[PDB]
Amino acid sequence: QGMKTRLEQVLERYLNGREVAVWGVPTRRLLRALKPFKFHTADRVDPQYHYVVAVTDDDLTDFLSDEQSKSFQYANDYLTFDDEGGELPFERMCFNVPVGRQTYFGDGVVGACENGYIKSIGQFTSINGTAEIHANHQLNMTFVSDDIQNFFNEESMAVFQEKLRKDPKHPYAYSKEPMTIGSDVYIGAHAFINASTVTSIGDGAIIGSGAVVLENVPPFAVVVGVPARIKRYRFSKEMIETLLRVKWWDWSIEEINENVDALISPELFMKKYGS
Amino acid sequence: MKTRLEQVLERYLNGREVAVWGVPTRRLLRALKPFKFHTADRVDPQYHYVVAVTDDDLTDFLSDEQSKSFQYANDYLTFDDEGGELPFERMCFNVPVGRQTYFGDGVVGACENGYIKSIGQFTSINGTAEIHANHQLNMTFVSDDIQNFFNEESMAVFQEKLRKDPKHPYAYSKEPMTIGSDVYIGAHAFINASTVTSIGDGAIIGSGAVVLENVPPFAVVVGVPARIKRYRFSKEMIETLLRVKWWDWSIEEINENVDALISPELFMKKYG
Amino acid sequence: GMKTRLEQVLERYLNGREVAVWGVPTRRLLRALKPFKFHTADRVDPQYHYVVAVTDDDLTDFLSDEQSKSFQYANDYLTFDDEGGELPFERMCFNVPVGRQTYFGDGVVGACENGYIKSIGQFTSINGTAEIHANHQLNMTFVSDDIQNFFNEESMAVFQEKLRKDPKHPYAYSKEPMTIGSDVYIGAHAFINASTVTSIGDGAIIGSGAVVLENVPPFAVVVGVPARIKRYRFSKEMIETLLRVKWWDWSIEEINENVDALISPELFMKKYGS
Ligand SMILES: CN[C@@H]1[C@@H](O)[C@@H](O[C@@H]2[C@@H](O)[C@H](O[C@H]3O[C@H](CN)CC[C@H]3N)[C@@H](N)C[C@H]2N)OC[C@]1(C)O
Ligand SMILES: CN[C@@H]1[C@@H](O)[C@@H](O[C@@H]2[C@@H](O)[C@H](O[C@H]3O[C@H](CN)CC[C@H]3N)[C@@H](N)C[C@H]2N)OC[C@]1(C)O
Ligand SMILES: CN[C@@H]1[C@@H](O)[C@@H](O[C@@H]2[C@@H](O)[C@H](O[C@H]3O[C@H](CN)CC[C@H]3N)[C@@H](N)C[C@H]2N)OC[C@]1(C)O
Ligand SMILES: [Cl-]
Ligand SMILES: [Mg+2]
Ligand SMILES: [Mg+2]
Repeated sequence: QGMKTRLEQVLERYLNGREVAVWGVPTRRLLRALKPFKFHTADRVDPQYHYVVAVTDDDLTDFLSDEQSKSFQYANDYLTFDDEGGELPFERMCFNVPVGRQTYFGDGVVGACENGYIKSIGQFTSINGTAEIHANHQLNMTFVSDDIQNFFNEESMAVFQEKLRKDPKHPYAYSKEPMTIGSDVYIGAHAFINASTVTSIGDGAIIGSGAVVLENVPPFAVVVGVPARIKRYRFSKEMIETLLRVKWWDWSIEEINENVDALISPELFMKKYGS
Repeated sequence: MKTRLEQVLERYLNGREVAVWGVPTRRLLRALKPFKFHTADRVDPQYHYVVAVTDDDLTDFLSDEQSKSFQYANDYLTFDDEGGELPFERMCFNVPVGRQTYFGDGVVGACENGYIKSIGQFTSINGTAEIHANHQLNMTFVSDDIQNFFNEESMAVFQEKLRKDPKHPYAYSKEPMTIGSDVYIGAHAFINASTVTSIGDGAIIGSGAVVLENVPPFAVVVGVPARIKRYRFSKEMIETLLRVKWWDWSIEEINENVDALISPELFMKKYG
Repeated sequence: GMKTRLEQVLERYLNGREVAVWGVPTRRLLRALKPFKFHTADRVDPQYHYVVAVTDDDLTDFLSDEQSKSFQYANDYLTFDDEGGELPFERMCFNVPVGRQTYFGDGVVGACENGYIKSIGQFTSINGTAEIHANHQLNMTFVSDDIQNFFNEESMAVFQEKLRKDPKHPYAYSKEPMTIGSDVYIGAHAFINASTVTSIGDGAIIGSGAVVLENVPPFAVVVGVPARIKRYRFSKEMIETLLRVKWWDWSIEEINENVDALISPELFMKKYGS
């Protein structure tokens, strides 16, 4: 019966006894998510009394164009409802998928979370909204269709599903681990990652615009092309091992600011933590 | 022409009232004009046919306790899903589309633009696939909307040269393309409507492929531009498949012969 | 504030009529319509009404309706949710000049709003799925941008200072916004990198799927990932003539008087080539 929306996860932490002020045309899905909370359609809004929910990105453009929005802080005081992959200051869940802090993605990757193709997405990871993650259909039967199964009776379905589960090429991502997407990852526009054949986008990996990723991407590799190939690595092997031990992406806010100089300068990072 | 929803209601509404689940639109109210309808409150499949307006509306309906007795297509549909699969052969802007065949808004647009002659049965097209034609490449300009400034005589001269162009700008002077049955087309794939007339039965078009020429039956093509990497089956089994046309079988026949559909070795034994 | 496409068109063509809204209104639309008299469309007449279709789907509904028969595009009707749609006059898109008969989709509107685009020329055709984005910084320990939401004032200043000095222009810092020329074509799923591109030359053709990482010369055709020059549309001498003549700045009268040279490059060179 429908898991927790991003908006509900935010309102549970930040509403703080205010009323939700809906900026835009309310939808069936929004009204259901708002049932636990006091809400009304927005007119004059004040962050002391109101939490502003823009329904669509279009409504958010309008809200942020309004003089009233000046005193509203992102996430703390306002959000967009139709933004399930939007970044948040806290770790959360997108369907059954853990998502780290300040990590964002778009509708294709939200769907991949819904489909079970993703195990988790790390911290401080930036995924262009047009990136896509999908699986392969079966390639070892007479047909390649999936929706033919809407015509299968109980006995036919059983035989079909049995064969799918034994296929070592993992059609529909069967019999494989869902993919882990690391921290400090960047994925470009129109990139594609194949969920039948990829289990790992390593920490720090960069996926170029338009890349077609068919196998795992090592940590801090930069991959480009159709099919994607490793073009370079962001850092030396010694610094990659250092990054994988330090895991700055799990630091507290205090520590991130404490060490902003090492985050900004790789040379300083190596002097401090490379031992 | 008739929307997907109107085709479905003509088949299955069976004298019920349409219960609109979500905010109604101009397009929806026009599609519902010959039918009785009301905004949904309490619904029951004996009295109501539920129309979720958007995909998000459908998510909310299918999460609701009231949806348990509603069967897909027989009792509910999404209005904004012109490319959605159906258990019967339908029309998409008077493009014939086979059973259990789905595609995204780009291919819906290609149907509306006249680029597609028909789409076969059991064909799976990822929602981000695109089908577009080329502009003219043999004039001083490549713009199309410059024509909004052409008077009647200039327009006629422009239109006549486009018609004579062997490279088929805007898919002029060529057949709209046939997309076969049991076809798979992956994400961000592109098919050029100026230069493609046939995606053969059984073809597989890889994610990101840019298809500039016809794809033979059961060819697997990948790359920019798309090249044949392999065929799915031997020449002998392709000939058998193109005769048998299992994609035209009844539901009874599909279940009767599920073993041949699961196992290509058994299909060849049985039919080849 | 900045004027929507609709507001600019109404200021030009409304001519004292009343706006007849066709479709479910939005908060964006109602704000744009505040200077004007408007009502929900019922019976409409282009002598009396200017029809605003809210969505593309609303427009399809309106144009299928018998009442639309005498309505002329732009002069009498428009789609609100079509900020990159073509117009017969030069307009602004989020304070970016856009030439006549030039269209583009929501990715390029976004790039206008983000400050990535200086101007877009006349008679330019950009597929709806084209994208224009910048690079993140590539010279620090992290590639994330939204880590900066955790930066205090001191940390943010140190971060912004390095970004400003980066010669590779992360987030399009310290570079000119890009000019997109006239009579340009940009295909489906094309990508143009705003960190490293300042010019798409007049006449350029960017093929579908192309990933454009550097300037595209005038009348060059580029394809692939990354994008490379496939061919030029015309000879060097004709390119030089086209850049002199600038037919894309001609009046409607000049376009029609010279349609033979616009259709035939040979005739263009005969009339304008030295
Ligand atoms: C669902 N809506 C999202 C939309 O909200 C927005 O998401 C932004 C994303 O574009 C930003 O980042 C992008 O744009 C920045 C300039 N604004 C420069 C850095 C770039 N990666 C992230 N920092 C925050 C997301 N909420 O753009 C992508 C999208 C998919 O349209
Ligand atoms: C208009 N909405 C459609 C949306 O309903 C959906 O369409 C699905 C399509 O993704 C499914 O298939 C896809 O996803 C499956 C797991 N859910 C695995 C197989 C894969 N091809 C088809 N079986 C049915 C369509 N109606 O995804 C594409 C879309 C364009 O967003
Ligand atoms: C915001 N809506 C726009 C939508 O209006 C439409 O835009 C068309 C564009 O596709 C047309 O052109 C395209 O389609 C033509 C057949 N219709 C063939 C030529 C091709 N470049 C331009 N001539 C006019 C724009 N308003 O398609 C793209 C879009 C992004 O969906
Ligand atoms: Cl936007
Ligand atoms: Mg038969
Ligand atoms: Mg004169």
